[PDB]
Amino acid sequence: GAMDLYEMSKALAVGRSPQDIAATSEQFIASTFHARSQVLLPDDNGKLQPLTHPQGMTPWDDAIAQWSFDKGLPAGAGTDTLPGVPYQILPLKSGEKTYGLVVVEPGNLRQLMIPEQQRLLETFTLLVANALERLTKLAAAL
Amino acid sequence: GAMDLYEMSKALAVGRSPQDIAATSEQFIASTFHARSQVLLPDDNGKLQPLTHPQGMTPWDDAIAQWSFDKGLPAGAGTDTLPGVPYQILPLKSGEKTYGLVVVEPGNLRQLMIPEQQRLLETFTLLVANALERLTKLAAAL
Repeated sequence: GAMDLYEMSKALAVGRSPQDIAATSEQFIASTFHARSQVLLPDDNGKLQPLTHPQGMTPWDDAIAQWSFDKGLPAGAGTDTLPGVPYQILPLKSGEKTYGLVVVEPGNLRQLMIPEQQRLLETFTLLVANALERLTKLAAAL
Repeated sequence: GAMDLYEMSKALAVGRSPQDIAATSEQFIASTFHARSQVLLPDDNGKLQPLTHPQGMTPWDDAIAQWSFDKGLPAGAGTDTLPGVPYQILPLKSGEKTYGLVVVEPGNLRQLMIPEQQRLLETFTLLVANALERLTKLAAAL
């Protein structure tokens, strides 16, 4: 919806931990895009977590997810890497830096892949990345 | 343009000071929205600076700008406060917190006030606010 980005922005603004941000991002991306989603965040070694998938989502390839994060490039539907899977693997990027990934598995892939929807989803991932960037840089400072 | 938000996001990501962010924001808002713009930032006392206007912009009311910042509400064209002026005064807000303002004076006010353009401009102000929030919170931490 028209107001969802603004509403998510308010919810992200008060997130206090990466988990808060991940939960908020999943809530909003799941409702606005009629999808199940999972945010993956790098650990101390730059390895994405969780390695498990939630009930209701199709398992994705963990190594291709790691590739997406490492290269800051999308994979899955809409790309030439795993073009046939029923989900998207999207980097959460601010500038050239990737702070995490979101895996998005829509109830209706043709609906998610409508270009206007893709452009909206890109804006959502930017706002999520900004929140992750803020929390990571603040934690490091402190 | 379609790609301007993403491009501004990349430029904001590498901003190192509020002045960097202000300059970037003015560059992009001015080009994407065919407008002149000025970002105003609070000083130590929460008073907006600069108090002067650049060549090429109509002078705005400094106290109404301060009102907009203090209340986190827009003024100028499109609002019931100074509805007749040829510019907008927009808070740069992340969540409930306002980090600054942007004054936007378009070459063609009817074009700027097209609702789709307003919705795009709102997204721009969100990204700018996020950058200001990041820099302010980091400076405070350090």
